[PDB]
Amino acid sequence: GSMTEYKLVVVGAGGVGKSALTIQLIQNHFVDEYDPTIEDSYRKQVVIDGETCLLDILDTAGQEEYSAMRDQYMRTGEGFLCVFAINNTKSFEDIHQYREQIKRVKDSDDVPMVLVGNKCDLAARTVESRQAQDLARSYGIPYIETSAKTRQGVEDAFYTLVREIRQH
Amino acid sequence: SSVPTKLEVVAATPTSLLISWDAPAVTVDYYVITYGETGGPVQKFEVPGSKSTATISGLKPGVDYTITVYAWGWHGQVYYYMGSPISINYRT
Ligand SMILES: Nc1nc2c(ncn2[C@@H]2O[C@H](COP(=O)(O)OP(=O)(O)O)[C@@H](O)[C@H]2O)c(=O)[nH]1
Ligand SMILES: [Mg+2]
Repeated sequence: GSMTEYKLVVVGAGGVGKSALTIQLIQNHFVDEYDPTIEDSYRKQVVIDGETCLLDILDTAGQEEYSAMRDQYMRTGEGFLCVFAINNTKSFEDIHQYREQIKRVKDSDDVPMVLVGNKCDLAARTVESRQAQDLARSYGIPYIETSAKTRQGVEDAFYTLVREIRQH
Repeated sequence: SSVPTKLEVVAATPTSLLISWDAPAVTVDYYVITYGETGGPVQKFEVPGSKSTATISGLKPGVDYTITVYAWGWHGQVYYYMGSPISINYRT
């Protein structure tokens, strides 16, 4: 439509909280269910730095990693949240392949992207902030620690990505 | 506002520069320094946030360079460079 709209794609290993982050952002509650309904897109009008806009959150949960659908989400997306869980080391190790996939799909070394360390409400993390800080600095992108449970950092993560899209 | 502030070349040789800047009040994790010929890839390195000087070596004499300093640190839950990065132009 005519109202300013940002297409934000959430990627990351299964179980890191892509869907929980999305539902917390848009619907203001925390989901921890065995079999929830996840929408292909969630939209909401917000104000970011004085700008009224629509966010369209495209959650890639449930898609196969190399599926055409996953490719389609990456091609339509304007910016990406690359999410890992701070208590799952494998999910952090997966980040590299997601970033490289997005770069190749966009055919660009510079795609709007943020790194998100989710579940920051949890006690006993396995990925220290330092490791993620150094990774984000090497990528030249923002890093945000978030909790889909408490909402800590959640707006920061998505709004920081909008700011990256703007300056692209 | 620029972060850091007052970036300047304080000493030089035909192939090298010593740069200095003024740290902000906030805690900086690392400063990332980039430099490239103003007639355009950029080279990059970093120094810890406890330091506010750097040297740049291996430059071409008589060539204009664009030098930019980025102050990476926390702002609440967001870790990124803070404020607006500061840049100067300089020719040895
Ligand atoms: N404590 C905590 N649990 C979370 C957080 N985000 C997600 N979860 C839980 O992690 C599990 C997987 O989350 P989900 O959103 O389904 O992950 P997805 O596969 O990446 O979409 C669920 O049990 C969520 O309730 C968080 O920030 N904190
Ligand atoms: Mg899941």
